[PDB]
Amino acid sequence: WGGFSVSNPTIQRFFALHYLVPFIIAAMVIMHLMALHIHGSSNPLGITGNLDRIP
Amino acid sequence: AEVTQLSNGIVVATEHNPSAHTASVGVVFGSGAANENPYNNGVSNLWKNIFLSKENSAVAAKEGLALSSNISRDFQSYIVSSLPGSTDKSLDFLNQSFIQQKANLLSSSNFEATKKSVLKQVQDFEENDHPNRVLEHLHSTAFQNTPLSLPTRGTLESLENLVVADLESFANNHFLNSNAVVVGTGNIKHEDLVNSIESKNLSLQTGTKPVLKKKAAFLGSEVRLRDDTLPKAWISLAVEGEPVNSPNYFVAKLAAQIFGSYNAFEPASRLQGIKLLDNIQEYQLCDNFNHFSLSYKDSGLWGFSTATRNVTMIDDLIHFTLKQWNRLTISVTDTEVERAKSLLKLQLGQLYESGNPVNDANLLGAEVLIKGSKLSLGEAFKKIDAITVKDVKAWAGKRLWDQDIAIAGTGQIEGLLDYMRIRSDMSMMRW
Repeated sequence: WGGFSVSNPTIQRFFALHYLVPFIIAAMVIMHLMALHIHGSSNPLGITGNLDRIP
Repeated sequence: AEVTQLSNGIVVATEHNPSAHTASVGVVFGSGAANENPYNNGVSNLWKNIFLSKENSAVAAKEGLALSSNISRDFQSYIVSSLPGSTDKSLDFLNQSFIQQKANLLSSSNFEATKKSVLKQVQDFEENDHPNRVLEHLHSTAFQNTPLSLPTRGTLESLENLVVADLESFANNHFLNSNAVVVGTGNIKHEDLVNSIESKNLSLQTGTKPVLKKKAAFLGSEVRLRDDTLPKAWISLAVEGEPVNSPNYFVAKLAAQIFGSYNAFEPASRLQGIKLLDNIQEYQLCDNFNHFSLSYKDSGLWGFSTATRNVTMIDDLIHFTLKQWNRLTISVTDTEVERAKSLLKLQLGQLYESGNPVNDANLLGAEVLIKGSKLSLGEAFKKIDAITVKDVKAWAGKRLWDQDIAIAGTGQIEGLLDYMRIRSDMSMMRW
């Protein structure tokens, strides 16, 4: 809280954090895409897709 | 030089070469694999092997004669070679064995044995001759559902069902006086050849060849015959080209001479003045390539063929070669045109002056069967020397810039990209 209840210290620090977390999200999306690029995506048939691929 | 007469329904064309040591006579018909249908494909291939059967060749050998035969898409020929003093001996053999008395050749125990051997030649071709079977599938997919798509050797299913009555049907419709040219090349004289046909009363049937319904039509498509057990990748790629009698016949041949051929293992082929070699030698994209310009009666093909072992960089090989074709439309130097002029004249001069009378007979009969006469080599050199840079740009703009293509390939072709990715490379957004 920064005090005894929800007050001026709380609102001012919540805006500083609302600015920061989106840039952390952008960093975890890259880690998300890096782990996908290992084996590639899946398909609705649930079987291997190595026999037919398109760019 | 060459002389052509029409004494009757048959036409006599000659090419006297007094400084030769052999002579050849024969007959060339204006029909080929383009005058068949899917169900009798390969009949004209069976007729060639009957002419070259053991019994037929034994009679000719005892007289000092050699037999030759060739089957193309628009023509087929039957030639007899002999020494210069035995021309009338070859005309008699051709008459008594091919023009008339064709039933003894078509006898049983001779048709069966010949058919069994041709089935073996076709099976071996379809399993071992990868560069040539890819070029045959290029015709099959570029002219699908059309006369110009049938292979010149037939298929295993047409031949396996061919029967005793199928070969006699074909010769009735196509071996006629109006469809034939009698050709004499080497150490022979025009007057001596015409005076021999007029004495022996040589004559074929007096019908007329059937008229097809469809015509040749190019269609952008692709066929892929993947085979991971093969060690290489063979690919053919072409656009629609020029037929014979086209005004742009020598421009399309000069355009193919600009990129030429290449052999990675020949030291002198790596020093050629082709800018494409600068992009493909750093990482060894291919083993060999060659550019062609095929011309038929109705249409033609213009492209190239490759064989490579760099299976992971096939896209670079296709991408770089098509970007060089883009320069014909927009920016091609004067030096490139002048260099290709000198190499095309040398290439044509070798083809028409090989010194083999059998080769000249095939070229002479095929030309007369279409154009009615034959263009002189000196006249062709004048037309080649008159081509300009503006002619190349105009031709490539209408035939190459942003046009559909036909693709065929076999082997390890997993790295060959989709049609639209390759198709989009035929122009460029920068110009």
